[PDB]
Amino acid sequence: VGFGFIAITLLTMFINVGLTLKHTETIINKYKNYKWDSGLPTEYADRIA
Amino acid sequence: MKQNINIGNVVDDGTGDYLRKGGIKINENFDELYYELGDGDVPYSAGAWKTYNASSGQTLTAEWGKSYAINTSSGR
Repeated sequence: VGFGFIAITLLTMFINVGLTLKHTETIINKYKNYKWDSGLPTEYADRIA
Repeated sequence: MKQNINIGNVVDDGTGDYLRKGGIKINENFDELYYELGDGDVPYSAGAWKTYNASSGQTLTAEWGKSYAINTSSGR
């Protein structure tokens, strides 16, 4: 009963960001590629129409 | 220099063609016909082309031809 007792405010947001970040799908596809070394093929396929 | 190689089967599907090996050939051409003018660059074909620019140092050096200073003003 003997003390002053004043009221003041504080606010806490707690922003939740960091959901998702699920990396989705990772995708890679191989190549047959061409260098000047090259050399003998084994037969052929497709190649034009 | 009248010695140059035309690289292998020229046309269509085939089993004939050069082994990727060709480039070795196509490697040589650029060699030879670079050894044509080893350093050399004539102006004469372009001889008046270059210098038209102002006060041109116009290095043709070590080999090349360059210049006119065609319209002059050049103090070239």
